[PDB]
Amino acid sequence: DAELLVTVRGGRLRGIRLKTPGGPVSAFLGIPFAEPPMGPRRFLPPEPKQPWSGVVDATTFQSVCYQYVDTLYPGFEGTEMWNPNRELSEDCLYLNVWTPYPRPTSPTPVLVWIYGGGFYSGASSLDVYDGRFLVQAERTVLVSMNYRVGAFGFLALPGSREAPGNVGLLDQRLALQWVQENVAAFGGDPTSVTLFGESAGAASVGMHLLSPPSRGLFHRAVLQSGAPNGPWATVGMGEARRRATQLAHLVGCPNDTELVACLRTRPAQVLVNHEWHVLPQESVFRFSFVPVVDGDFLSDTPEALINAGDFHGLQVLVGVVKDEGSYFLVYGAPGFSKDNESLISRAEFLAGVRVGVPQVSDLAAEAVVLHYTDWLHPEDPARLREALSDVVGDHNVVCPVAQLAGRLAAQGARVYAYVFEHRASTLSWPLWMGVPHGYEIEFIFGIPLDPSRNYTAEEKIFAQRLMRYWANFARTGDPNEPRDPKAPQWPPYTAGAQQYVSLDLRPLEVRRGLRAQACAFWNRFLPKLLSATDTLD
Amino acid sequence: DAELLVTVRGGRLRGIRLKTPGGPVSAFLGIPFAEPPMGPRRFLPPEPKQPWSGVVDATTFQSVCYQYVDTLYPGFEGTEMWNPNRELSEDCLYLNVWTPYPRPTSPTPVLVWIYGGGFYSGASSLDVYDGRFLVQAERTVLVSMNYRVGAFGFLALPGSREAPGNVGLLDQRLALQWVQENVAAFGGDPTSVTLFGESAGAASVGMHLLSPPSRGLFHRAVLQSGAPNGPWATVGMGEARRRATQLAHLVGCPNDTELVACLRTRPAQVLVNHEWHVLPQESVFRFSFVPVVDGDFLSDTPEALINAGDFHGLQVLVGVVKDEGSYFLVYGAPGFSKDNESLISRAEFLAGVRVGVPQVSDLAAEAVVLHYTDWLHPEDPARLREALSDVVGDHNVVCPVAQLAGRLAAQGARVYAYVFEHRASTLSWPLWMGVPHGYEIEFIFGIPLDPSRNYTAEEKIFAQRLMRYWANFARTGDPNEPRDPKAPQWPPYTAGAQQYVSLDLRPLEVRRGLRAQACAFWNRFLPKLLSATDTLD
Amino acid sequence: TMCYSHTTTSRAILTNCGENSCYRKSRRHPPKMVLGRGCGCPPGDDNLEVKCCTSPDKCNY
Amino acid sequence: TMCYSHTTTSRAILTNCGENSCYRKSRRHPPKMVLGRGCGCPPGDDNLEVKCCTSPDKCNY
Ligand SMILES: *[C@@H]1O[C@H](CO)[C@@H](O)[C@H](O)[C@H]1NC(C)=O
Ligand SMILES: *[C@@H]1O[C@H](CO)[C@@H](O)[C@H](O)[C@H]1NC(C)=O
Ligand SMILES: [Cl-]
Ligand SMILES: [Cl-]
Ligand SMILES: [Cl-]
Ligand SMILES: [Cl-]
Ligand SMILES: [Cl-]
Ligand SMILES: [Cl-]
Ligand SMILES: [Cl-]
Ligand SMILES: [Cl-]
Ligand SMILES: [Cl-]
Ligand SMILES: [Cl-]
Ligand SMILES: [Cl-]
Ligand SMILES: [Cl-]
Ligand SMILES: [Cl-]
Ligand SMILES: [Cl-]
Ligand SMILES: [Cl-]
Ligand SMILES: [Cl-]
Ligand SMILES: [Cl-]
Ligand SMILES: [Cl-]
Ligand SMILES: [Cl-]
Ligand SMILES: [Cl-]
Ligand SMILES: [Cl-]
Ligand SMILES: [Cl-]
Repeated sequence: DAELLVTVRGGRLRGIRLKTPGGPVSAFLGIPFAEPPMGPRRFLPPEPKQPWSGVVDATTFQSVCYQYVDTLYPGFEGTEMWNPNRELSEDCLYLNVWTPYPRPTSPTPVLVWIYGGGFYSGASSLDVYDGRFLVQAERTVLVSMNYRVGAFGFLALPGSREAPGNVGLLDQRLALQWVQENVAAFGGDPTSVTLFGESAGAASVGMHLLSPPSRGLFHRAVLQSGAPNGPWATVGMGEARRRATQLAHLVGCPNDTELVACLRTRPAQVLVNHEWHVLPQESVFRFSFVPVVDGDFLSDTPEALINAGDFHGLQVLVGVVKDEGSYFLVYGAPGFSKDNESLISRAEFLAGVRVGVPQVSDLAAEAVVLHYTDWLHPEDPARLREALSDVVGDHNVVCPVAQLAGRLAAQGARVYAYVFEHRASTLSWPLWMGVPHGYEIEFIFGIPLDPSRNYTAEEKIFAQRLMRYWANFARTGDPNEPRDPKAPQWPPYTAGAQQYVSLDLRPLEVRRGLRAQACAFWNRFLPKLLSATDTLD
Repeated sequence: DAELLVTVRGGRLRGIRLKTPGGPVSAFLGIPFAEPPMGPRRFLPPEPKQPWSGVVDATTFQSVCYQYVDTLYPGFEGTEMWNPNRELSEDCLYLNVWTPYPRPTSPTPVLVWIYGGGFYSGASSLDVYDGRFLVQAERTVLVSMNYRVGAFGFLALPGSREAPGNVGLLDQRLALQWVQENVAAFGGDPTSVTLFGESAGAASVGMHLLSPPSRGLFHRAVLQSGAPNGPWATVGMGEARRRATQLAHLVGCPNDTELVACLRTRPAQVLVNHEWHVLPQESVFRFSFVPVVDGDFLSDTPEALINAGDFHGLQVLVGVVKDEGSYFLVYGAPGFSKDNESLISRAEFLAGVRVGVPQVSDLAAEAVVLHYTDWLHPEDPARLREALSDVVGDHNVVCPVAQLAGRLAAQGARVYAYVFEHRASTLSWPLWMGVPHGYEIEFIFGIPLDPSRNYTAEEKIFAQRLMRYWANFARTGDPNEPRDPKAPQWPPYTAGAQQYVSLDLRPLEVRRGLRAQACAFWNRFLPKLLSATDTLD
Repeated sequence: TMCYSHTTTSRAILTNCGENSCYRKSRRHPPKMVLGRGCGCPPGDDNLEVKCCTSPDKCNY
Repeated sequence: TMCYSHTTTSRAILTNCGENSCYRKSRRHPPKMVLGRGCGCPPGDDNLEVKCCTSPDKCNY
């Protein structure tokens, strides 16, 4: 007790003590930071929570933002694990603060977590996002918020005052402002705030980097397995109103005002029911409602900004898992299921390329096939398994991240890059998938420390070691111990040398080139090709 | 003496005894096999030499076919070495026979050599083509002929009776017929005749394979560093008359009859003077007068025939040197000379691609650059040296040969493939060039055995070993000793497994894949691209 | 037959379809997201794919 | 100056150009085949490139 009571600009809160092997932590869960975006407020940017009388109960996570529930594999941990765990509500804008015990004296550095989930799903309450071990082990303040997803967060009628778009990102910002204002109340230091996210979470982080109104809300950024310049991460204005209007028609609607008005009368579930129809189609790793390049939140396309931007005085941590593309293949690519080894024919391969690489000329797929085929072993199913897992991996993640990493480093920032290549012993996906998208998190958050879970000894160490890396970055903008020999040094990623480290149970190992040959195809050459195939219509 | 006298269908000959370390050999040099293609016979297919009274002196090589003399590097062995050594004449259709001493009793297998020289140059009299060591060491009959080159051999006005084209190949055929008729006179067995050539020489061999009127003139084929389906090896009918007419206009000429009539009045040297003008331009590894796809000698394009052809009952030996493209780069590519290390800038590289890969869309060069660039080291001069040496190498040689090799094997033939990767200690080209085009020959012909030359001990063995390989193939259609353990086995090249051996001072080593990834670009993908870039005009 | 049952916004749960069939609604094209499961055989469409079954039991998985 | 001298169909040979200049005729574009060398400075053309020199001696190499 004693310090479960805390007062913030808005009012009083009552927290809860979470138990860790190492010792206790103070958690404050479900703090209202916005006026619930309901009724007329649906699709509208968030308004700051008005102050309350009384003491708000913050001993438990508040409802998850209204989202689609992934049911592909009924009763399967690997998918169910990211499914909503609290009740589902539009009234969902609440955040959470973890802080050491006893509350630190001098202000300590703050980590802010933005979850991913393709911009259509996610929750701060997910078991794998428990902040208790990270805070206890590296004594820092941990904050995570819920932000609106799916249509409720990103449906946009560009230029509209009733549905501006990007409001899910706006939710993230409101919370970051809340942090400037209130984190000192927990021993948090608003002058040292680091952003870290995963996937869509990472792509968000990357957008706060590129949106000036947010630049003064944080000082450091960590992007894990994602980036704003990913092909799935942003949609154009033309495209966005196409999708919103499709959804409207699908739901019986009905002038942008009367369109959105009508839209606001429909039950939340009716909207989610029709979410997946509005997708341009024939694709894996694509989502209906994502951030728009409206000229507002982002003034140009993430790529355009990254190129012009000056980044001096910034430190960024970027990384990916070893097999990014693997699990997405079970959502379409012919011959792929989790319930066998997905040993595809040369013919399922050629068909999958069209899936894993949406709307792209015929000549373009040839070019992919040209690159990802081992011409010594063109028919080897196992080889064609990994190949398509790389096509999807590199196109959607490893090459957008590596581009970014190089553009930042080259333009003022100090960058550190990693490849996470260790498969959880508890992993519940098939072995062919290797180290899949999103399975470095449980380690970063030190979940292996939880004794009621079945991780190995070396692994419990691994997470510790890793948490140190993250903590050292947030404090200093440099992951490797302030001064530690004979420990291998994690050098900064640069545009030329291109150095990164491989996080696994072995000590740090330094590699050069983040899929450097593959990315030259995706980044340099492919766009020169599409430019031409398009002026061939 | 004793057996330097020999009589052939045409008349009597007097040969000469050549000395070898191992012992003597009988040579018969400069045997007329055609009526000299002069005056009205210029550009016309060869007529069989009419029989003579008396005894023809065959103790010395007859004049080299009228050709251009390569003077790039005055006083430089490496180029001068392939220059004409006998006087230069149109009256040049003579052949040479080497035979063991004493003349074998039972009929022995015959090797026939067709020299290369881009179809614009060459001579059977070149020091490096001395047949004495091969005949002495493996007791077989060796025959080589001169064939017309440049315009005198290949200028074509398709459909013309006065200049049909392909007559240089016709010269080769006449000689092969001469061999059926007369080789028994030397202990030669007309039922066992193997063709072996190099470069254009190899490309010829490959055309006798695809020209039915020649199929009954030989039983085995060895193609070294060349192939009929090379981009430089054949020209179309439209193109050919373009070049012949350009040459005509250039020389003041003037109806195909009066065109060729006039053409026939010009001195030989006036014709050679203007040979290199008629080239479409901006290219290395391209030549003005080469075989035409006229529908006559070849009924379709070498590629078309190779694909349809049935090849059961055939044995072929195919190979290349380790660095095919290297020396050609000094004939244009910016930054390349033999007198330094040709460490090019990234910018000379990009410019060279346009040279080493003639008339090809912009998007196409990008695609080359995409493949041949190490994106870990895009500016490394040494790396860009080899890269462009491979671009030229693979495009012009290694991929046309490897395609052929795979198509043959797959369609009835038994194929054996090699990579020659040993640099002559006597080599006179710079070290950056490695093992360059045409420098396996001196070894095949066992020239290192010549004691007045400065080869090492291991090398003298190498040639011996190699000559055995060739001899074993000619006799049996299989290079490795009839029955020899524990000697590594040279397996047949097949379309799938793609096995080859690496001929060097080490024992046979078996590799899979003849530049398999590069060739998939050149053979599979590039043509799909050019198909599209062309329907973009 | 004991079959899976849920909506767009709910976890999968077992249910007694008993007499008659089960269905598995999903996105016809990639991504083939599962949109629901229950008792019966409902029409599909351009975007909706419905897979029906009766025998295997929890077959609409 | 002692310079190189030859034609399309002959080996290169040294010669006394002495008073005045030397030339090196070649194919302007790749392949840049050398077409001749001798004394003087002769016109070139679209296809013919002529490089002139006087000082170095055997400079038309
Ligand atoms: C794996 O299972 C899926 C669905 O049952 C199917 O698409 C595929 O044929 C299977 N792969 C095999 C049997 O190799
Ligand atoms: C090599 O020599 C040639 C001709 O002198 C020239 O093109 C090139 O600049 C030289 N390379 C160097 C100096 O690196
Ligand atoms: Cl608990
Ligand atoms: Cl109060
Ligand atoms: Cl749960
Ligand atoms: Cl737009
Ligand atoms: Cl730029
Ligand atoms: Cl797309
Ligand atoms: Cl294919
Ligand atoms: Cl410690
Ligand atoms: Cl700092
Ligand atoms: Cl490496
Ligand atoms: Cl790579
Ligand atoms: Cl001699
Ligand atoms: Cl007589
Ligand atoms: Cl000589
Ligand atoms: Cl034609
Ligand atoms: Cl075919
Ligand atoms: Cl060409
Ligand atoms: Cl470039
Ligand atoms: Cl022996
Ligand atoms: Cl036989
Ligand atoms: Cl190998
Ligand atoms: Cl290769």
